[PDB]
Amino acid sequence: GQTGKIADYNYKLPDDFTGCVIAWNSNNLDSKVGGNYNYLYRLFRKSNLKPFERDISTEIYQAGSTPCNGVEGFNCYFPLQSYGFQPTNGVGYQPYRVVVLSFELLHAPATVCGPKKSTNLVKNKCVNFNFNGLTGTGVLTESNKKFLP
Amino acid sequence: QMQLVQSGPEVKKPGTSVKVSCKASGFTFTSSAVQWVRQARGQRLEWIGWIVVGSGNTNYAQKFQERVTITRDMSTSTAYMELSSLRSEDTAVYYCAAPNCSNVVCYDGFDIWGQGTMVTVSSASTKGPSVFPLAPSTAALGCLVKDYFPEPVTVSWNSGALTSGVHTFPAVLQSSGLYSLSSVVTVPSSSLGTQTYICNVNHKPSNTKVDKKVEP
Amino acid sequence: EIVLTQSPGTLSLSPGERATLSCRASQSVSSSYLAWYQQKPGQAPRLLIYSASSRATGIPDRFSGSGSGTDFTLTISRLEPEDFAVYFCQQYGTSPWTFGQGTKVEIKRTVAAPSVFIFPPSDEQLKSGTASVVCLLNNFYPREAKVQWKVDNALQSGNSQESVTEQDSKDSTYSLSSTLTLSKADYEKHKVYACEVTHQGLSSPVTKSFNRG
Ligand SMILES: *[C@@H]1O[C@H](CO)[C@@H](O[C@@H]2O[C@H](CO)[C@@H](O[C@@H]3O[C@H](CO)[C@@H](O)[C@H](O)[C@@H]3O)[C@H](O)[C@H]2NC(C)=O)[C@H](O)[C@H]1NC(C)=O
Repeated sequence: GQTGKIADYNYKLPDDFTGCVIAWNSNNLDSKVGGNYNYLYRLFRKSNLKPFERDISTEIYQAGSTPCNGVEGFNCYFPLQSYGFQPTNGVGYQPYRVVVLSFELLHAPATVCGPKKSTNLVKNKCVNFNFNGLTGTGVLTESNKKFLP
Repeated sequence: QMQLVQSGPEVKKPGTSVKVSCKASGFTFTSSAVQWVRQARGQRLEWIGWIVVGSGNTNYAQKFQERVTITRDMSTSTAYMELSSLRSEDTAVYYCAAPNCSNVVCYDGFDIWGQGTMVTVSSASTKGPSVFPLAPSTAALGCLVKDYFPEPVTVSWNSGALTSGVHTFPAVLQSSGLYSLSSVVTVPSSSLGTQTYICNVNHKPSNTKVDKKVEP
Repeated sequence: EIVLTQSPGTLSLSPGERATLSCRASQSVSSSYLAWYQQKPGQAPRLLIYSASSRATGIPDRFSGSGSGTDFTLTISRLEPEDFAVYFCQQYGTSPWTFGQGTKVEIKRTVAAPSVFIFPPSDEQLKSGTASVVCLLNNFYPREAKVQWKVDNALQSGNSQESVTEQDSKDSTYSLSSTLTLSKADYEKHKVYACEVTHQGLSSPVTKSFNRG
């Protein structure tokens, strides 16, 4: 949910979020000396953002009711504006790189997760074993049988 | 209701700056822009510059290109004008401008303007006013206020009434930078030998309250 | 080059007039970004009309005005008695936003004769800083009022200050004051001091003074 310039005008976050949010600070990979002006953000929009929307647009926004033919004057303004990165802008004004994850399920096979057992085996002892999937109890021993590859 | 607020009077010296603020209330100031103009003493209007509350769009005049900065700030939703290197000709009155933008639609004209502050630079020598009587010899008599520092002045008749021909003229800027004006009222008839004729002058920017009588 | 030169300088008619004001431009500008301002002296101007052909939130007596790319004008049918102020053009179609020259309107009071009278300096002037002499003109409708200082065998305007009042309401007349400051040393270099004014309702010029004695 939430409001403000972000999550409401340029990257809307849907409710009932299924994902993860990471924002690790950065002050050397970015905010170059003198000034870092490479990124841009939208300022004015005629409406809000539907969840998971990417509104990349360079058309000049009109605020009043008079059409404008690509002229930057009154009631016709360019929403895109640059970040004011500075070497010592402030602790609350340092460039923050953020990565947001998205988990999703559907009627499809699942192909991303990580298991870990890697437990050493023991032979010739009453042991409760669990290989991939199957489980049981017994005394594992070496054999001379031949399996197909 | 919805309006705009501007700062109070300013009196400065040659070699300083000014700071006039435009408090916007009652409307969405974020989706708006502010223009600054200047009005002299009874002359044509001119243009100083303009900025956008949305930030990143400032446009100044060709002659107002330098020695002026228009800080905006979003925390208090206002607009500030800073004009540096005050000069003698720059004694004038500043106004404010803004449209009536409401969410979806921005008003196409600058409906709301500020009251307009003032700036006056001089030798900075505050001096109390003086009263000079003028009497006739169908008659008119009056008093002239002279030699007071550039500042608002008041002329009364101890009652704020008796407007039977009182002529209060605007203050005049002389060669020394001092201010002066005159107030002359005509007598009702040829009965100037009786009744009371007083030209009391009241002042409040300076601790000067001088009263003088008028006689033939 | 951008100007908003206004053809009508001043207007003087009775309440109820066509009230045509013209603001012809020089370079072609779209008639979408333009505004009219009415400043009654003493307070901030107000918004009257914008975008050439439009109307404000509320305006009385149906102010109407339209033009073209290089022609701009406004008319006020049946000029109401209260509507008497300064009018200013403004265009913001392109920078710079040059403003209007200014027009003035006032009532006609059928040219009345003025009254001229002088104030000789009092006793306090000989012990004060500088001795000044003042003349007062009262009760004249036209603004054409030429004031000449009659120094004895000298017609000079080295230092003479003029002051004008605003238009009267009850009397609808004008008042002017002329002030002269002279050398404090003796002031006796010329014993003849007078002020002459020529006005439409005066015919023969008036010359009145009072030599000290
Ligand atoms: C600046 O713009 C705002 C909004 O565009 C203007 O506010 C609007 O003012 C009008 C006049 O009072 C309101 O109309 C009234 O609405 C009530 C609602 O019950 C109705 O009963 C009245 O008969 C009348 O029609 C209008 O509602 C109001 N806008 C909103 C959103 O409420 C404001 O007047 C403008 N000010 C200037 C100086 O331009």
